[PDB]
Amino acid sequence: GKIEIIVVVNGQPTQVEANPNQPLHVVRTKALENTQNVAQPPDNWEFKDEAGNLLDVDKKIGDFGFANTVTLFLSLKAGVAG
Amino acid sequence: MTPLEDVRTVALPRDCVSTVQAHLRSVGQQGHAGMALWVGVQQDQHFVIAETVIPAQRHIRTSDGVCVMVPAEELHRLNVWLYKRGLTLLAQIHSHPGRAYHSTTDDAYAVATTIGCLSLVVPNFAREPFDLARVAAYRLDARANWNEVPSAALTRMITITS
Ligand SMILES: [Zn+2]
Repeated sequence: GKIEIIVVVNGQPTQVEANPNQPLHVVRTKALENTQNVAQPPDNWEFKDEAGNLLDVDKKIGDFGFANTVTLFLSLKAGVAG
Repeated sequence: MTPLEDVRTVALPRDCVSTVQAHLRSVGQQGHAGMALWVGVQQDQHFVIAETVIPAQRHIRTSDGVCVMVPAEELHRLNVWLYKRGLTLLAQIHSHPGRAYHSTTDDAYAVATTIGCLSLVVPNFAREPFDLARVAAYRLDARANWNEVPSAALTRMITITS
């Protein structure tokens, strides 16, 4: 009952295997580690689906109604320089 | 495969320097910092910069100065765009009102988030022509620290072509 999620971070995909009872934040941590995206910590990133909706990171993966071949975009909440 | 961390040489088109300079100079005329991004294709230990992106951005006055902020909607747009185009984000570039360095804010909120990415800081609102020996450059390590790349190492790394 594992679910395959392609997570895209700065344009780079990583496939993360997920179980239905895992919150989405579990996949966030894994995708950032897999893609070496470290300059801001995991809580500073958020998920959007292909339709562009912001996803609740605390919701269980099985509750979204993903199809087996889902792509999600994981992007920063904010970028600042000065 | 070869991580971005292991890039040793970078091809930087002069046109991509010009696009950065024009943006930084333009907003600098209003006393504001600007931000630009270099994207391209990684060829293992070489990186070819293909384009400059000027992200949608806002300019806000802080207690000790000015900052440039990129909103969430634009960071999402950039992610999707890089994915569709098969491009990689190598570098961010921003300007300072005076001397160039990486501030504590710069250290904490970078857009170029991958181990091995570069963050270049252009002094004096980019008033003078861009010069790799005069910028302050930093590279992100595996423990999320932005460490200075000395000028001599930066010029060995990056070659500007025409
Ligand atoms: Zn700065």
